[PDB]
Amino acid sequence: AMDEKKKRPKVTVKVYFDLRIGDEDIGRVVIGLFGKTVPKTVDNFVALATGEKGFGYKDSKFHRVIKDFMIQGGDFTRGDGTGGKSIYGERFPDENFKLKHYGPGWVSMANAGKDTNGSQFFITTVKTAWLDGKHVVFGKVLEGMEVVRKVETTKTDGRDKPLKDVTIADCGKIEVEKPFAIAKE
Ligand SMILES: [Zn+2]
Ligand SMILES: [Zn+2]
Repeated sequence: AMDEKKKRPKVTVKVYFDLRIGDEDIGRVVIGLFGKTVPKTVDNFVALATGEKGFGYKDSKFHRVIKDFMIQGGDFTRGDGTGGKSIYGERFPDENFKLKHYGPGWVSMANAGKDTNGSQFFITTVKTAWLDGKHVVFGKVLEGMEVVRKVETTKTDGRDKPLKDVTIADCGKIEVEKPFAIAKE
C-alpha cells in the first residue's frame, strides 16, 4: 500500500557514532532525529554529539547492554549510569510522548522517573512498548543497525556491563538537506 494517510515523523538532522569494542573499531551508526516532533530533545542530543558546549558524547561508553532489549550510553561525566547532564541543566522535562518505541533501532532518553532527562539515552534492539509514555523517543537508527547488534551481543557481567568497554570513538552532526518521513516501525 502507498500509506498516504499514515502519520509519520520527519528526520530533520542526523548524528553519527563511530563505535569501538575494546580497541577494535566496529563501524558507524547513523541516527535520524525528529527535530519537528521533539526539538528540545533533539537539540540536546545534537549539541552533545558535536561537543559544542564543552562537554559531550565523544569517547563515552555504553555502560549497560541488555541482549534482546537495548544498549544504553551517554554518561560522559561518570561512565556508570550515575552521571551526565543536558545542555539545559542536569535534568529537563519530558518534552512529549508523541513517538513510541516502535521496533528495533529507536532512540530514546534514559531516565530515573518523570522529567529527569539528562544526556543518557538508549537504542532499542526490539520493540520496547512497555517504555511508551515513560521515555521520550527522539530518533531512529537509519544506518549501522548491524553495528548496534555487535554491541547488543557483546559479553556482559551480571550488572549488564560490557566486559570490554564499548565506546563512541567519534561522533558529530550530519545535516539533512530535505527532511524526510520514515515509517513507525
Ligand atoms: Zn589490541
Ligand atoms: Zn523508565
